[PDB]
Amino acid sequence: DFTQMFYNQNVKQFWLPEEIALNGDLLTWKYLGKNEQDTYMKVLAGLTLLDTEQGNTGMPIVAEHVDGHQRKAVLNFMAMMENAVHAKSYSNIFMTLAPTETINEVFEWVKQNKYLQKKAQMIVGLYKAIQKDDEISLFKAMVASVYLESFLFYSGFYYPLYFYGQGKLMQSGEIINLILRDEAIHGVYVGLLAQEIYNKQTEEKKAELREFAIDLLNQLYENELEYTEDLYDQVGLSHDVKKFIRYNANKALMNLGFDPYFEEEDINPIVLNGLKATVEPLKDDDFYF
Amino acid sequence: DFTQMFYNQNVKQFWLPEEIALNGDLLTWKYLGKNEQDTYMKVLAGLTLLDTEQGNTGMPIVAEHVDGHQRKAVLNFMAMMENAVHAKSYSNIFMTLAPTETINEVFEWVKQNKYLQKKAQMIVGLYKAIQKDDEISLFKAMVASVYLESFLFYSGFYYPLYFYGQGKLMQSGEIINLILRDEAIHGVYVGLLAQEIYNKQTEEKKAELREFAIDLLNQLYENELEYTEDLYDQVGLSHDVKKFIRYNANKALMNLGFDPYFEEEDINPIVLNGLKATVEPLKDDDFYF
Amino acid sequence: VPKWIQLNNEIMIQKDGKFQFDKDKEAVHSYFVDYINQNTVFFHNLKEKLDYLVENQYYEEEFLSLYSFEDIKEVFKTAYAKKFRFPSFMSAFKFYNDYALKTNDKKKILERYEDRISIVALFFANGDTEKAKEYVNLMINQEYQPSTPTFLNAGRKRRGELVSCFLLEVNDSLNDISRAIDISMQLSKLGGGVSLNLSKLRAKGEAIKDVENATKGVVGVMKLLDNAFRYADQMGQRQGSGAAYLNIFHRDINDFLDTKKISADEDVRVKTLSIGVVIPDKFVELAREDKAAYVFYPHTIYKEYGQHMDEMDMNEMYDKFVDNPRVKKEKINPRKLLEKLAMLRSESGYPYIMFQDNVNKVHANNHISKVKFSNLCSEVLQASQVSSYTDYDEEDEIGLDISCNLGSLNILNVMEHKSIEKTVKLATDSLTHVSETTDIRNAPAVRRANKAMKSIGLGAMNLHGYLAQNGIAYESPEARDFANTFFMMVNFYSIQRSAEIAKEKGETFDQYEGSTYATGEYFDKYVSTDFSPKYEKIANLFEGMHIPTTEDWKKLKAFVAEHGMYHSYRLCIAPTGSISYVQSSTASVMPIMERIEERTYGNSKTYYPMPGLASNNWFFYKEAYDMDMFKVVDMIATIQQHIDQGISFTLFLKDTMTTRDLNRIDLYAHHRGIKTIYYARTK
Amino acid sequence: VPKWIQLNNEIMIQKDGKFQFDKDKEAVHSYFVDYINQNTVFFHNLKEKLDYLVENQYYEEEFLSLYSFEDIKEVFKTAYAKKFRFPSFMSAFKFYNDYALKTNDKKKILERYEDRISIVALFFANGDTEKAKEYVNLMINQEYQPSTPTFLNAGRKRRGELVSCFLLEVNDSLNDISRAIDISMQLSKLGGGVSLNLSKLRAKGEAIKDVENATKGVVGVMKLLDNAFRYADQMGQRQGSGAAYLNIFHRDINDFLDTKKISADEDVRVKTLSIGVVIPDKFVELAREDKAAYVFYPHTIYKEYGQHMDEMDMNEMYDKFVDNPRVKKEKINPRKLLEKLAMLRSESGYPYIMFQDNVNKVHANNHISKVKFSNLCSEVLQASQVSSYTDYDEEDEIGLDISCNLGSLNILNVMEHKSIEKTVKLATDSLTHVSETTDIRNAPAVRRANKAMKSIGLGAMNLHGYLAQNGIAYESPEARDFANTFFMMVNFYSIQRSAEIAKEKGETFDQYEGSTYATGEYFDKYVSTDFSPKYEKIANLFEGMHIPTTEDWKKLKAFVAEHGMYHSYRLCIAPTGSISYVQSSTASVMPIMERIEERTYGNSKTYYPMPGLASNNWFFYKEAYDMDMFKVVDMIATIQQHIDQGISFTLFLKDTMTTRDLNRIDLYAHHRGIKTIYYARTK
Ligand SMILES: Nc1ncnc2c1ncn2[C@@H]1O[C@H](COP(=O)(O)OP(=O)(O)OP(=O)(O)O)[C@@H](O)[C@H]1O
Ligand SMILES: Nc1ncnc2c1ncn2[C@@H]1O[C@H](COP(=O)(O)OP(=O)(O)OP(=O)(O)O)[C@@H](O)[C@H]1O
Ligand SMILES: Cc1cn([C@H]2C[C@H](O)[C@@H](COP(=O)(O)OP(=O)(O)OP(=O)(O)O)O2)c(=O)[nH]c1=O
Ligand SMILES: [Mg+2]
Ligand SMILES: [Mg+2]
Ligand SMILES: [Mn+2]
Ligand SMILES: [Mn+2]
Ligand SMILES: [Mn+2]
Ligand SMILES: [Mn+2]
Repeated sequence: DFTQMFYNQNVKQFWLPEEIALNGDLLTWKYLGKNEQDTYMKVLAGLTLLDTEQGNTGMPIVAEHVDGHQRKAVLNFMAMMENAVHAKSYSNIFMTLAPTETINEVFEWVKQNKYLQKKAQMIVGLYKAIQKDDEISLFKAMVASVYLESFLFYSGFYYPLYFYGQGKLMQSGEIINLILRDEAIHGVYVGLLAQEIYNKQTEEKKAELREFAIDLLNQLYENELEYTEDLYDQVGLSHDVKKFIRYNANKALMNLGFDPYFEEEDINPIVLNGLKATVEPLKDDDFYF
Repeated sequence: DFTQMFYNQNVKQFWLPEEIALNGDLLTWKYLGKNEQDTYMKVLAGLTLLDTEQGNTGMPIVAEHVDGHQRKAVLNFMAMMENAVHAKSYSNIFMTLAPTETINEVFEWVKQNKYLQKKAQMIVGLYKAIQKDDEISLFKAMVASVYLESFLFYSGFYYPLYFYGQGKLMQSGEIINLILRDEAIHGVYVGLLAQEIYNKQTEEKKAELREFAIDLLNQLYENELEYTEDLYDQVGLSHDVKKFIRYNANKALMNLGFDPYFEEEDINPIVLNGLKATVEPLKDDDFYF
Repeated sequence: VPKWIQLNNEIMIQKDGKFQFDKDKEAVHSYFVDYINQNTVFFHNLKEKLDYLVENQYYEEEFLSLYSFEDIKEVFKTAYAKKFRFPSFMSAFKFYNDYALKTNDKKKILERYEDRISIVALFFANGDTEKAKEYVNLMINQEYQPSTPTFLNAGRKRRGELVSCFLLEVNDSLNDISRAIDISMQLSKLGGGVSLNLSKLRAKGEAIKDVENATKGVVGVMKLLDNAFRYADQMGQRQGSGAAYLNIFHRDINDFLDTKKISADEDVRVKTLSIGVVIPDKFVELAREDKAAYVFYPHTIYKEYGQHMDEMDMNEMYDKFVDNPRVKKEKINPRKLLEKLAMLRSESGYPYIMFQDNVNKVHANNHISKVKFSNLCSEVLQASQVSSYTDYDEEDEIGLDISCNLGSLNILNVMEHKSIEKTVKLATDSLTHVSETTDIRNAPAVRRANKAMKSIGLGAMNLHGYLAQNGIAYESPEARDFANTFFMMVNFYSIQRSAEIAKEKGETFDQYEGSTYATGEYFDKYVSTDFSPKYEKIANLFEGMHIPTTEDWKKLKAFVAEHGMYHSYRLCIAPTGSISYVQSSTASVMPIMERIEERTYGNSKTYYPMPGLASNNWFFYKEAYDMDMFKVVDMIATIQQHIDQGISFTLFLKDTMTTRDLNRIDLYAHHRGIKTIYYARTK
Repeated sequence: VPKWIQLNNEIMIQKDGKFQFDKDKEAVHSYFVDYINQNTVFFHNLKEKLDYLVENQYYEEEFLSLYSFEDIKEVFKTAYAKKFRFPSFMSAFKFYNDYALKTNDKKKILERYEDRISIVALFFANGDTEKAKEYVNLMINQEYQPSTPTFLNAGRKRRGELVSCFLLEVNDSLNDISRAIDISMQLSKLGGGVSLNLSKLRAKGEAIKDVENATKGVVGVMKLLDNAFRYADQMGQRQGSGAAYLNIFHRDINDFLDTKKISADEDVRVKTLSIGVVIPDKFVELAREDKAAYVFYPHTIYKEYGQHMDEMDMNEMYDKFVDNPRVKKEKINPRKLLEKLAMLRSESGYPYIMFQDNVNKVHANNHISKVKFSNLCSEVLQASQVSSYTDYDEEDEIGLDISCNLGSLNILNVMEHKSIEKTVKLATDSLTHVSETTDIRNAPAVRRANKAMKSIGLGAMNLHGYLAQNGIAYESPEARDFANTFFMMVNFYSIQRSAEIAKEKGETFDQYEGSTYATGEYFDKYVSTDFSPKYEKIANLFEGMHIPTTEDWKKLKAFVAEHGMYHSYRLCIAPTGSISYVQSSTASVMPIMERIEERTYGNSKTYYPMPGLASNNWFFYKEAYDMDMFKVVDMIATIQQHIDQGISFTLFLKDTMTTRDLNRIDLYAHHRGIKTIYYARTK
C-alpha cells in the first residue's frame, strides 16, 4: 500500500551537493572558535562514517533480502543516496572549509574513536548477521537501520542545525537539511518493513522482539551519551544534545510501531528554527481538402 | 585514476522515465506489420529480462566484492539506474504499446525461449560463482558483466535504433537511447575494474584469463547468432544485425583492454542515424654557440 | 532603472483588472524628456547641421547638392510640421537605437525621426523638392516605410547597400562555386542577405572529368558558403546570414536536410546557413499517391539532355528521367521525405518550403526563366538565369541574379488616410529610384539583373493591427475579403505606376514582350472577376476610395499593352522585422505572436503591447499560435493571388500538434496556392 | 597471404642471428612472377600498345606525334636494354601501386617501369630522339628521378599538373582573399600543394573602412582556406593539403599558432592546413636579449608607410614601428613565443620555421622581392610579388606567385656513374621543359611567375644511402665534406646549364639584371673558397670526375655575366616521400628514420629495409632519432650553402628531450644558416 508513494517521494527528492554553492559559509566558519570548528568537523566525520556503512552495507543487504522489484528499487535508490550523495556531500563541506591536513586528521580520528567504532561494530554486525530466508535476522537488522536513520544521526545533525538556526553556516546547513529530509523518509520506510515482519510473529515472539529492540536502543543510547559528551563538552552543549537524541529515539521507536521510551523535554528553540516533436505518418486523406 | 571522473559522468546523465511522453508512439506502432510488432515485443522483453538480472544481481554483487568507498558509490549508482530507472522505463514502453494480456504472453514466451535463457543463465552463473576474497572469480564475473553491458544488449538495441533512425517509435527510441548510453558507461567502468585485477596477475595467469574471456565470448557469440536468426529472419534484418553484434563485441573486448576479435565492418546507416613534451624554459646561453 | 523603463514595466501592473496601456504613452514622454532630448545634438540652424553632417562624413554630398538649401529647409519644415509623436515607447526606442544617426562615439543622437525621414525623402526625390515633400508626407504619416537598409542608409556616406535580399544562381563548376562564395562574401559585406540556388550543383558521388565518385555534393558547397557567411558578418556587427535552396528531386536533398539535424556531426551541420527546399507539384503528386519517388543526379541529367534538372519542368520530365537508363537516380519515399521536412521544421523551423508550380503557374516572366528558388526570407520569387563564370582571362557569361527592392505599406495608416493609390505610386517611385541608384561592382549578375529586370518589392504590414483595431478577426471571412480588396487595389496601382514609369521613360524591363503583362494573360482574372468587397463592413472600410472594377482593370490592361511595364516584379511581402516597431505596426501580414511582448535590453526588461491594443480589441488581437493555421493559409493565399512575388509566411504551431499537423498545413498551403512557407515557430 | 608477402616477411625471421635481407630480393621475383607479369597487359608489338593507350584516352597524342614510331620504338628498346630489376619488393610495389598506369577499372597494369620511363623521356625530349634516349638512360640508371607529379602524369591524358607545389601571396582585401580561396581550390584540384602567405592580411581587431575592431584576422581566412582545401581534395583521392605562413611579428601569430593546439576549440582549430612561421633575425635577437618584443597590426603599418609589414626589413624598421604612435602593436615575450613554438612542434610538428634573414642574406633575387614565406614542404624559397585582385569589371594587377618543378638526383647512382655534370644538365633541361609546358589557366600570378621566373627545383636523394653504403657516418665531418663537394658540383653544373639555356634561347629570367648572378656577387664565395674534398676518402669517392675549382667558377661567372641565367631558381631539396621507394633511395638528404620500416598495406604487413642495408653497414645506417640534431643541422647547412632555395629539414627528436632542446636545435639551425625547418617528428 505504500512502496509506490515512497518510490515517487524518493526520486522527486533527488539532489547533488554541487547544486549548493558553499563559498558563502567561508566567513561564518572563519569566525568560529577553534573548539567550535573541531566539534563541527568531528560531528560531520561521524555522520560520514554512518552513511558510508549505510550505503556500502546496510541498504544493499536489506535490498537483497526484501522481496519485490519495487521494494528493491526503493531500497537501492536509498542506498545510492547514502554513499553517492550523503557521504560525498560531507567531503564537499570539508574541502571548502578546511585545509587538507585537518581533513586527513579528522578521518584518522574516526578510525581511532572508540564510540564511533563501537556503534559501527554493533550496527554493521547486525547487517552481516542477516540469514537468507530468515525473517527474524532481517527484522533485527531493520531495527538497527531505523536506529541509525532516526536516532544515531541526530547527535551529529544537532550542530549544523544549531548554527543554521542562528543564521550561521547556512549553505552547509542547507545540505544537512536535505540529508535530514532523506533520512526521515528512509527511517519511516524501513520501519514499515520491520513492522511487517514483527506482525507475522506469535505474541511470545513479539515480546522477545520488543526486548531486542529496547535492549539494543539502550545499549546504543549509553554509547551515544559518551560520544555526545566527548564532542560537545568543549562547546558547552552536551546536555542540550542529549535531550535532542532522546527526542529522536522516541521517533525511531514510533517508526517501529512502539511506544515512546523517554519523557518529553524542551529542545533548544534555535535547533527548532534550524528545521523532438511527436511524429505521425501521413494518411491518404491528409492530401485532399 | 578514474572513479571520480566516472562518478561525474554517471550522475550528470541522471534521468527519469516520466520525462519522455510515450503516447505519441501509437501513431507509428499501428502502422507496423505483425512480424515487426512481434519482433519488437520479443526484443523488448529480452532486454527487460536481462536488465533485471543486472539490477538484482550483477551490479549489486560486484559492488559487494569491490574494495574502495568511491567505487562502491559509483557501482551503487549504476545499480540504482538499473532498478529504479531502466526497469520502470521498459515497463512503461510495454504498457503503452501492448494490452496487459499481450505483455504477459510475450514474457511467458521469452521466459521459455532457448537462446534468451542460454545467455541469461550463463551470465547469472558467473555472478553466482564469485567467492569472497577471490579476485579471479570477481574478474570472471566482471567479464560477464561487460559482455552483457557492451555486447549482449546490442542484438536487442538494434531494432529500436532501426525504427528510431527511420522516424518510427521515436518516444520509446529516445528512452532506449538513454538506456543504451547508461549501459555503455557501465560497460566501460566495469571494464576498467576488470583490467585492474588482470594487471595484478602473472603472465601465465593473464594468458589463462585471456583464454577464459575469448572462450566465453565465443560461446555467447554463437548463441547470439542463433538468437538473431530466431528473431530477425521474419523481418529480413539478420545479416545487418550480425555485423552490429560483432562491432559491439569488439567494443566489449576493448573495454577489457583486449584486442578486437572480429574484422572491422560498416554498420547499417539507419541504425547509425538512430545511434606533450616537458616544457623547460630557455635558460639563456642557448642563443650562443 | 530609468524612469521610462519603470513607466513601461508599469503596463503589466493591472489596475481594476486591466493592463495600464496608456502608461506606455507616458513612458515615451519620459524617454524623450529624460534621454532623447538630452542626448540629441542640436544646431543653431539646419544649415549648420547639414554642414556638420556632410563634413564629418555622415551624409553624402551628391544627393544634398541636387537641392538648394531653401528646398531642403522646406522639406525639413514639412517633416516637422506633422509634430509626429511615437505612440509607444518601443517605437521610439527601436528607432533611436537602430535607425537614428549617432556620432562616431555612439553617445549622441544626430538624427531625429523627422531628420531621417527628410533625408530619405530628399534621397528619394533626386532633386525634386515637391516630390521630396510628398515623400516626407508619406513617411511622416507613416503610410509607407522603406526597408531597414533603405531607411537606415539612405543619404549616409558610411553605409551598406540599400538592397539586402540577393538571390544567386550557382552553376555546376568549381569556378562557379568559387565565384558564388566570393559574391556571397561581397554581398554580406554590403550588409545583404544572400540566397544561393544549389540545385544545378551535381550530387555527391558524381563524376568530375570522367572520374567516378568524386563530387562532394551540395553539402561541401554548403560548408564553404557557411564559412564564407561566418567570415563576412558586416564588419563584426551582425551574424552573417545566408540561405541555400535545393530542389527536392536533387539527390542530396536528404543530406541537405541532414545539415539541420541536431544529431548531425560538425562536418555535416551548417549553423549560419539557412536552408530551403523547392517542392515541385510532381513530388506532391507522388507523395499523395504513395508512389515511391526518385531523386536524380543532376550531372547525369545535364549530360543526357544538355539542360540542368532544375531548368526543366519536372512534371513532364520526371517519367522521362525515370525511364532513362543514362540518368542516375535513387529510390526514396516521398511521404517519408515530407515527414522528415515536418520533423525538421518542428525542431528548427527549417527548411523553407517553395511550391515551385504554385509560384510558376502565376509567374508573369516564365519566358525569361521559371522561379527556381527564393530568398533568405522566402518571399522573393523571380526569374533567374545562371551565369557561366569561366576560368581567368576568359569572358564570363553573365546571367540574372535576383535582387529586389523592399518597402512596406502600413495598411492601417494607408487605409485611414484613404490613400492606397497615392501611397502605392509614391512607394513604387521610391523603390524605382533606389533600384536605379544601386550599383554593385562585385556581383555581375546581380547588377545586370537590377539594370534589366528593374524588379522591386512593395510589401504591406499592420494587416492584423488594422483588422483588430477595426473589430475584425484575422481568421474571419471579412478579414480575407478586406485583404482581397486591399491587395487587389495595391496590385492595380502598382501595375498602373509601373506602366506610367515605362511610358515616361520610354522603356520597359528586359524581355517584357514575352511576359504575361504584354500578352494580357496576367489581367485575365482581373478582367473577369470583380474583387470589390462582398461584406458591407469592408465596403464601409473602403469608403472614400475608388475600388478598381473590371472595366478599370480592362483599361489598365490596355494601358500596359500600349506602354509596357517598367518593373518585372513589383510586390513582395517581407517579414518587416524591426521597422514594424518604429511604425507602430504588426509585422508583415502575419498575425501577432503575442499581445504584449517582453524583451530584455541590457539588464532591463521592457514591454511592448501590440499597436492599438486595449480592452475592447483584446479579443480581436488573437495570438497567432491560438489561430487555426488553415485560416491563416486561406488569408495568405487571398493576399498571394494579388502579389506577383511571394509572401513571407511563417507557420505558428503549438507544441501539442505533431508532424502530421505540420504536413497537413503544408499540403493545404500547396492546395490553396501558397507560394512559400517561411518558418515553423513552435510556442 | 601472397607468396611475395611471405618472402618479404621472412627478412625479419633471423637466421644465425642476422636478418635475411636477401629474402627481399626473392620477394621481388615472386612479386613479378606471380602478380606483375600476370596482371600486365601485353600487346603484339609497341604499335598496338601505343595505339590502345592513345585512343583509350590514356596518353596525350601530341607529345607522341613529335616522333616517328621508329624513334619511339628505339627509345623503348633503349629503356628495356638496361634490363632494370627492382632490388627490393617495396620499390616495385610502390611503383606499380602509385605510379604505373592501370586500366580504367584498375584491374590490369598497362605500364611497366620501362614503359613509364620511356613515356616520360619522350615527353621531356619534345621531339628529340637522342635527347629522349639520354633521358631514358638517365632514368633507367636511376640517376635522376622526376617528381611524383611529373613522373606519374607526364604524357597522360587524364593527368593533372606536373608542378608539385604552389605559393600564393594574399593581399589584404576581401577580393584578394576570395581570389586566394578560388586559386587554392583550383590548384588543389590540379593536385598541387598550395602555400599562402597570410602576413599581409591585417590582424584581428583592425578597421575595415573606419569601423574598428571589425576584422576576423588571419584565423578567419585560415578557416576559409581549410574548408577550401577540404572541399578540393583531388576528387576525393588524396586529402587536400594546404599551408599557411605568417610572420612572427604579425599580431595574430599567437592565434595562428593556436590553430594547431590540441586543446583548440572547433571555431579556431584548423586541421587540414599546415602552418608555418617566418622568423626574421630581429625576433631571434630580441629573444636572445630577453627584451620584450612587439607584434604589429599590418594595416596600421600599411596606412602609415604605404607598404606591408612583411614587404620591408624588420631588422631596420622594427624600432621605427615601435616608436611610431600611429602604428598599433601588442607586447609579447619573444622567449615565451619561442617556447610556444617548441611546444607546438613537440605536440604536432607545427609550425614550419622559416628563418627569413637566413633565406634573404644569400637570396639572389632580392631586387625582385624578398622571400617572405615557403611552400607546403618548406623548401621553396623564392621572390614573390603580391597581386592586386580588384573588383569585377576592373583590371587586376597580377603579381608573382611562386611555383617550381621538382626533380631529384639519386646521389648514389649519380656518383656511381661518375656523371654529376651530365645528370645535372639533363635534369635541368627536363625541369625547364616541365616549366615551359606548364600553363595554369586559373592562377594568373602562378602563370606569370612560371613564365617570367622560369624557376625550377633540382633536389637530391639517397645522401644517407650513399654515405652508409660507402662506410661514412652521416654525422661525420667526412660526410659533410662529401656533401659540400657534391652540392658545389651540382650548383656549378646547374648554373652552367642555366647559362647555356639562356645563351641558346637568347633570354634570361625576368629582372635577372638586378640579381646577384648578373652582378657576380653570387659567385663570391665560389671564386675565393675551394670546395674540393678535404679528406682523402671523399676525394677518392670523387675520382674520375672533374671537381670545379676557383678557376672553373671564375669562368662560369664570366659566362653568366656574358649570357645570363635562364632560371631564377634552380636547386631545391624536396622531401621526396614516396618516389624514393621506386629509386631504392633514402628520402631526400635527411637521415633514415629507421633501418627497416614496417608498413601495413591492406590486411598484410611488409618490411622495407633501407637500400643497401646489411651486416657490414648496419651501424652506418644510423637512425635519425639516435643522431645528434646539431650535426644534422651542420650537414643541412653545408648542403644549404650550395642550394639557392631551401631544404625540407625535418627534425628527428626523442621523447625524453624537452622543448628547451627543440628550441636549442632551432637556434643552432638559425645560427648555422638553416633557411627552413620542416617537421619536428618525435619518436
Ligand atoms: N511621444 C513623443 N514622440 C516623439 N517626440 C516626443 C514625444 N514626447 C515628447 N517628444 C519630444 O519632446 C518635446 C517636448 O514635447 P512635450 O510633450 O513636452 O510638448 P510640446 O508642446 O510637443 O513641446 P515643444 O515645444 O518641444 O514642441 C517634443 O517637441 C518632441 O521633440
Ligand atoms: N626484380 C625484378 N624487377 C623487374 N622486373 C622483374 C624482376 N624480377 C622479374 N622481373 C620480370 O619478370 C621476368 C621473369 O624473368 P626472370 O627475371 O625470372 O628471368 P629470365 O626468365 O631468365 O629472363 P630475364 O632475366 O632475361 O628477363 C623478367 O624477364 C622481368 O620482365
Ligand atoms: C569584408 C571583410 C573584410 N575583412 C578583413 C579581411 C581583409 O584582409 C581586410 C580588408 O578588406 P577589404 O576588402 O580591403 O575592405 P575595404 O577595401 O572595403 O576596406 P579598406 O578600405 O580599409 O581596405 O578586411 C574581414 O575580416 N571580414 C569581412 O567581412
Ligand atoms: Mg564543368
Ligand atoms: Mg581594401
Ligand atoms: Mn544518509
Ligand atoms: Mn538513510
Ligand atoms: Mn539497465
Ligand atoms: Mn547497466
